[PDB]
Parts: sequence; C-alpha cells; structure tokens
Amino acid sequence: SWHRPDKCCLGYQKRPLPQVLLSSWYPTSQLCSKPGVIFLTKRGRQVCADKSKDWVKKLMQQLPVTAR
Repeated sequence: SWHRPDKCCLGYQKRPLPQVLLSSWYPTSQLCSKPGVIFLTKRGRQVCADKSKDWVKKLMQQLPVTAR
C-alpha cells in the first residue's frame, strides 16, 4: 500500500499534434524530472508533450483538462 508509481514523460512527441485528434489533457506530477503534459487522443491514446513548446501551450489553452 501507499507509494504507487506515477506517470512521467521521459520523452516528447516532436511533431505538433492536430487538435481534432485530441480530446483533453492532464499535467504530470511536478515531481517528475521532465516537466510534461499528457494529451488524450479521441482514439484513446496518451501522448506526452513538452509544455515549453508553443504548440502544446496552445493545445493546453484550447483543450479542457481531464481528471484521472
């Protein structure tokens, strides 16, 4: 019990994701080494993205944050 593992982004999707493929997003733990956000695609996929990139901050604006 306690101390469950956490989901962290150890790498990033390089090429910008088209919004129409995505449903929402959620931030990773601030304790993760690499600061990242996970985009949830409409297909169901979980994609790691670099929050420093303008395109991702754009998606963060346009998409709603989702709860786990």
